[PDB]
This record gives sequence, C-alpha cells and structure tokens, in this order.
Amino acid sequence: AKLQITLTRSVIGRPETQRKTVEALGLKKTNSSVVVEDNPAIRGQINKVKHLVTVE
Amino acid sequence: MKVRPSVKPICEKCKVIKRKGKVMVICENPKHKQRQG
Amino acid sequence: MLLPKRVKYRRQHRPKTTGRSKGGNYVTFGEFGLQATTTSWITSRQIESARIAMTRYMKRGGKVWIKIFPHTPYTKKPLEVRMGAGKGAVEGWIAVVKPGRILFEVAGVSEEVAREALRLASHKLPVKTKFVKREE
Amino acid sequence: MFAIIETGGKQIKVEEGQEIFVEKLDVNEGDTFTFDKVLFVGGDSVKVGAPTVEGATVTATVNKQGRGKKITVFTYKRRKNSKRKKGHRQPYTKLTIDKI
Amino acid sequence: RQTFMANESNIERKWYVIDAEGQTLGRLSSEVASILRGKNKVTYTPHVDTGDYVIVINASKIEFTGNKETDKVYYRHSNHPGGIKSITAGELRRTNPERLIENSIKGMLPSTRLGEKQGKKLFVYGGAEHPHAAQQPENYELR
Amino acid sequence: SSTKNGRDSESKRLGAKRADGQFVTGGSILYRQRGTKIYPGENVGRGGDDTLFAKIDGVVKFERKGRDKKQVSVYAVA
Amino acid sequence: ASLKSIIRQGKQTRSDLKQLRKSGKVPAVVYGYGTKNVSVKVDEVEFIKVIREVGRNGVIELGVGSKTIKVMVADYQFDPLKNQITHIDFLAI
RNA sequence: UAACUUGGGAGUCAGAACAUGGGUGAUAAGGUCCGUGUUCGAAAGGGAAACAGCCCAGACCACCAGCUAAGGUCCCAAAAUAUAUGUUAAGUGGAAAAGGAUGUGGCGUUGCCACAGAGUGACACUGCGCCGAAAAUGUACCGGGGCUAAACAUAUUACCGAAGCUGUGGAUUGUCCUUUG
Repeated sequence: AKLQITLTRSVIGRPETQRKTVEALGLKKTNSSVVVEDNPAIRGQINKVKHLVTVE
Repeated sequence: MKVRPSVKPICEKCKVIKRKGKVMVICENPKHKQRQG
Repeated sequence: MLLPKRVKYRRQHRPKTTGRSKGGNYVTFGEFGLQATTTSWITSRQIESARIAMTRYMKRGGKVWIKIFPHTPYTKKPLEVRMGAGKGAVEGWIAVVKPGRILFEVAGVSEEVAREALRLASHKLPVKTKFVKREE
Repeated sequence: MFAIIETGGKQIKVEEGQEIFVEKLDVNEGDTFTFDKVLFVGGDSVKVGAPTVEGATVTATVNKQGRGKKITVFTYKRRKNSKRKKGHRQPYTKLTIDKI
Repeated sequence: RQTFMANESNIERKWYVIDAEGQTLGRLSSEVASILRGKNKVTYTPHVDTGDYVIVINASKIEFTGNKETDKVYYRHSNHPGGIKSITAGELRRTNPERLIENSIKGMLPSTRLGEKQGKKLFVYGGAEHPHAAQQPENYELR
Repeated sequence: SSTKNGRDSESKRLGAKRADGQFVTGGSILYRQRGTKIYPGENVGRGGDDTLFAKIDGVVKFERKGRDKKQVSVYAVA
Repeated sequence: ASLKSIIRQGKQTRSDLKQLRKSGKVPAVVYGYGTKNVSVKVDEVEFIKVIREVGRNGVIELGVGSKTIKVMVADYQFDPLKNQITHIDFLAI
C-alpha cells in the first residue's frame, strides 16, 4: 500500500528467468502499475528486475 | 636522398626538421639525407 | 634451443592468453630488467636470437638471466590436408607472456650501456617492452 | 467568430450554421445537444484563454445517425497460406451548430 | 476534412536578391534552398510548389574554410570508356563562378518533377548587377 | 592417417540422491560413490557397492567425522 | 613531513577507491596497539618524500584521530605497470 | 497462476545467425562440433542509407487526437544553425601494425639560475593528431549536397520520433451474476 511499481521497458529480448519475476509482481502489459506493501520478499524481487521497472 | 619510414640522425652534425608535414633530415654530408619517416 | 627433456603429454590444449601475469613482476636476480606491456607467445627460437644479440653488446661485462621458459608445445598439421582425421604433430615450444612479467635481466654493467643492450633484445621479440630497475 | 470544442477525443473548429460529423452520440435524431468543453473562442469576439473558458457553451441540433461507406480489410502473407478478410462500417452522428 | 490546401489560384511568389560577398558556400546554399522550396510560409502544401524567386549576385568572392581551394575536386564522367574529368574548387571559381554556386544549391533540392521546376527559380550572377530590373526584387538578410 | 582414440564408457550417475533435512523412507538410497567419500552415520547402512541407504524413517543430515572426513545420519521425527 | 591524514567512514564502494587513487591519495590501515584497525587516508607525494628522509625502517609521526602516534611501514602493495603504490600498512609501536 | 493423472488426434527427427564458456583448425573462414541465453524460423511496425538473425517494440477494427522507446534536431527529411567549458588542422571524423619524429595540450620530476636575458636543459606520466598506407567499368569505405564546427570530450535544458501506451466509438470470447445488465 506504500510502493507502486510500473513497467517501463519491454520483456522482449530478456532471459526467461527475468520474465518470471515480472509475472510474479502482477505486471502484464507495458506501463502497467500495481500497489504492494514493502517487505524483504517483495523488495528483493524489484531488485532483480531493477533495469525493467521503476519504483516511486 | 633516402626514403625510409624510420629516419634517424647518423652523426653529431645532422639535424631533424619538418617540411610540409614530413620529417626531414638535412646534413652537411649529402650522404645523410633522409625523408618520409 | 630451450626445450624440456621430457613431458608427460606431447599434445596439450593451448593456453588462455587472456588476463594478467601471475608472478615474475619484479627484478630479483639482476639490477636492470625488461618488462612487457603486451601479451603474445614467445617461441624458444626468438629467445636465442635475443640472447645472442644482447650478450654480444656486453663482450664480458656481466651476467644475463632468462626468466621465462618454453614449457608448452604447439602442433601443426602437414600441408595440403582436410579437416579432422586426428591431431597434428609437435612443431615447437612456447611460453605465455602477459603485461608485467620480466623477460630478461642484466647485471654487472652500467646504466648507460644496459639501455642499449636491452634495446637490441626488444626488437627481436614480438611484444612491447619497458626498461625497469629494482624497486626501492 | 469561431470556437474550438473537444467532442470525441479530437478538436473541431465550428461556426454558426455548419454541418459537422463527429463520433456516435447517445442522443436521438431531431433532438438537441450541448458541448460543454470549449477550448478557444476568437474570430470576431474578444480573445479568451485556456484550457477551458468559463461557460461559453455551444448548442447544436441533431440531424442524422448513420453509418459510413463500407471498407474491406484484407491482409496476407506470401508463401505462407494465411489470409484474412474483414469488413467495417463506422457509425457517426451529424450535428448543426445553431448557436455559439 | 478540416485542413487547408493551396492550389494554383491562391499563390503569390516574391522576388528576393541575396549578396554573396563574404559568406561561406555551404552555409549560404542551405538557406537559399529553403526559400526556393517554400517552407518559409504557413501555406506549405507539399504537393504544390509555393516557393519564391531568388537572385544571388556577386557569385565570386565565395569563401572556403581550410584547404578547400585545392583539396576539393569535382568529378564527372561522360559515358565513354575511361572518360573522366576532374576540376578543383579553386579553378571553378575562376572560370565558371556561377556553376560552383548553382550546383551546390541544386544538390540540396529533391530530384523529382516538382524538384526540377523549383531549381529553375534561381538566377546566379558573378557581377554586382542583375538584368531583371523589370520586377521589383527586395533584398534579404540571411539568418 | 587414422587414430586409436575415440572410445569411452557410459556415465554412471553418482552423487547425492536426497537433500539435507528431507524426510526419507526405510530403504531409500542416500549416496552413490566409488569408495568411501561419506561414511555411514547412525541409522544408515552400507551396501555391497559402497552405496549409502537408510534403515529407518526420518530426516537426513550430513555431519563431520573428525578432520577432513564427513558422515551422514538419519534421526526419527519428533 | 609529518603524515597529515584524514579518516573515511562507512564502507567505501569500488568506484570511490578508484576515484581516490586518481585524486592523489592512498588508503592505509593502522592496526597497532589499541588503534583497532582504524582505516586512514594519506597523500601520495607526501609519503614518498618523508620515507626518503628517515628510511624504510624508520618511525613516522603520523597524525590519526587528531593525535600523534609513532608508526612504521610494515608492508605495501605496488603496481609495477604504473610505478605507484596502492596500499600501506602501519604497525604502531 | 498454474502443475500432476487418465483417455482421443497430431506434427517434428536438414535448423540459422548473434553474445558468451570451450574443443578442432593456423589464438584462419559467413568453417566445424558441444554448454548457456536471445531473435529468426512461425513476426508485421520504427532505427542501422538498401540488408530473415543486430538495437527498440509484439499489428482485433476505425479516427486529418495526445505522450514516449531506440535513434535523432543545417538542407534532402519531422525536430536546436540550443547553452556553458576545453581539445583537434588532418577533411582526422568518414579503413590497417612493428617502428620513426622539436605536431600540439594537461599534471609532475629535477640541476645550472644561464643556454646564446628572464628564462632555460634532461626524463617520468596522459589527452587528441602525423608518417609508415599500392589494383584493376566510374568519383566509389560520410547515403548525397556540404561542413573548422554541422567534428570529438564533458555538464545541464527543450523538441521530433513506432501498428508501444493513453484518449473516443465499435465486433467477439471469457470471467465477476456490485448494474435481467
């Protein structure tokens, strides 16, 4: 409820390992946003796909 | 007049100069004249 | 002609050739040394050619120390052959020189004549060199 | 005297007694409509600002609700047996600006 | 729909004159190509030529930067085996001054049927006078 | 210009078959090896092929047997 | 001549060490008696000058933590390709 | 948001380039054989002048609406002849090495305070350039015109730019029956 993650870059040309991390956050389409509460588990996920998403 | 890509002085009298963007070596002895190095 | 008297396997994989040197980065035996700033293979025939051209300038002055040795052998297939049908045959012995390893060492001479001796030895090798001394 | 109104995602410059075609509207044929968002009023009148000027609404009467001419959407890939043909008729609404 | 297009009826072309005394070749030819094309006004209408007539006086005294008077060579062939001619830039300014300027401008226009009618609105003269005094060309400052 | 090499044998899948802290049955195989890389701890036997199997149920744990050696044990649940 | 030194806190990233070796400074560590491995910084050209005076086996009046400590140079790393040092150790006496 | 089990019907067994870890070859090949990713295959659209495999991005249909990505903003050709501060004279950019040299900047070392008066010698360490540099129809390794900044570094502000995304209508399937919707 305090973190909002939006998808900037596309998943084409990315390893399949990084495609499962975006699907585990709820980002289907490009420029889509979600609201999640911060925690050690959710913070390490956006740290894996840092170059594909931005956090406000 | 020698035309070699490695122009160097041979004795103490010779001198190295630059003419029209090219390394020249003019010396008192006409033997030690080199160009284009 | 430097070559080991015996080896376990005549045919070996070629060295890595990429990276940086492990040891031999300082001058321990002599006084004036010769560093390397480029990576390449030093054939044993290129060593005897540089050693003769170096010790000749110093008729009987001092001693020279060869710091490398051609342990690794390389192979080459005969002329006019297609690919496959096995491996080649030993043709020489090489070493691996990386930026920082001392190649030759000279002692027993002066500083002004050590530069001329190590200069004629550097034109025989396929790498770029730098005149170095012992560290403080 | 003209005005710039935003009606169907686009912007149109209107004039008194003019036939314009816009996107489909929920109003019936013969009734009236009123555009609330006006972006610019000029021409003969005094110049006004933006994004939306105070009041200055436009009223217009509905004329007809029909469909445009039919098109044929055909695409294909060569050497690959995959073709598809579609059809389309886009609906529209005609209005007449009676008062600016 | 709601966009204005200019046809043959509502087009007004003006005559301008440019002075080439103390200007660079390439820096001057680019701005003249804009006047000939018609991109200076709000009624562009790409499929119709709306440009203006322009006149360039003092075709001589065209300045070069660097060693361009000698190291710039103009090549041309003649559809004959081995036939190829070459003229340096410094020599072209001495013999045919207008050709040096007229070809640098025509190389910036599009090569079409309409891009050929626009290049015919240029008149370059080496002297300081122009014969077209019947019209009223107004001077123009390059920006 | 023929050669004399080119022959090899089939790979024998060795190594660990159960992880650490996993629940096993009373006849499961814990390790295939050639020799004794891991010694049989308590509640773990040793086969005729130096295979390590478990005798009872419970969690499997790898331990250390002195210096530069190790063993594997099985403890009952609860 | 005395080693005028400053301190650096936290964990210095890899980029800042490269930026430290370019501005003319050298990292060092004092791990003597009671100093508790205090990480310290020092100038490059002022270190070569002082060791020429006293010698390789001489004491140094180093100022760390805004106080004087008598330390010597135990060992240092040297990059032979760029004829300059990269690290200094200080064993307090 | 998928996995496993049972049954019905299949196709495939000639793969390619690119990045990377390695054998073989000659630290040759758009070579050949393996490991790990991506795209093509079966993928339209924008960029690289043209160019299945490279960079950006996955087309349900319609619109004379808006915002961005990679790449770009003197003219061809949509958008800065934008701002501050330096470097480079070769048309370098917009083809090549060992080696040679008073080309020109930046930061240092150090002995005579003369060399022929305020300047003067010798090295270390780096930025950008010069020589080495010769092929066959026609300029011909900038896409063209042309350019000493419209070149290269560095630090900030605008804008252009795709079938990506948003805006406004419409056709289907599926799923919640918050609204026979």
